[PDB]
Amino acid sequence: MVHLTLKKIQAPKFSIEHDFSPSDTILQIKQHLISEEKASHISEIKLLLKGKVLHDNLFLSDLKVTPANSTITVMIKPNLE
Amino acid sequence: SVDSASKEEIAALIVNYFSSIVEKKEISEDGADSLNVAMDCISEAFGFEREAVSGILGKSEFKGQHLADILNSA
Amino acid sequence: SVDSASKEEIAALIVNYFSSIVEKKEISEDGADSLNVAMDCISEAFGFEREAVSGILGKSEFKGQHLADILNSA
Repeated sequence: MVHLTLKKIQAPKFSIEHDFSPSDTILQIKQHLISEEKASHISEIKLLLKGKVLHDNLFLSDLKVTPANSTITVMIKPNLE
Repeated sequence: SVDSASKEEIAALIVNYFSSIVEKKEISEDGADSLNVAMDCISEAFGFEREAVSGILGKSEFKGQHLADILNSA
Repeated sequence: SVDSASKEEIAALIVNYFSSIVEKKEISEDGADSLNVAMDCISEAFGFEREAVSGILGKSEFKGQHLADILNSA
């Protein structure tokens, strides 16, 4: 299992630690954020990995989760007024 | 040391520059997207609005004097 | 309009300034964290390393004239 720490800067902010699969998709993360009432739509979400940008249908084995980081910055735009 | 560049000035310059860069698409597609998202977060980091550019910078010749004591130019 | 500034220079100025911002800690810890991730984002976008700032900026007076067509400075 790969350790991924989700660190959301913008409000609502949060920092959750979870284990994902090597063949896991970033889409799963996005869905999890919405299911936790932390995100509005997947379309308004972008994950940052120490400068390195991640894509919606991207896989952890593609972007390569750097062990020297394991920190994923969560960027979301609220659609709810 | 003698860096007379204000953070608010630089911050506004960053968001200003990025916006004008995506305007003429002077960079890669995802590159522009990255600049936009970084700009948004930077605005939050400094607690200022991206649209406040003209309020902070304006046109008073924003000379961001920030050498960072770099004498290793060559 | 007549924006006489190179995106390379600006990019280097951002990552250079950011480095000095977290250096003296002129911003909140969380803010520094944000600027640190954004730093590599901008660096990756232009395909340059934050370590090349000296060779880019130097001290030859970085007159990055970038008005961005700002006339609403009143």
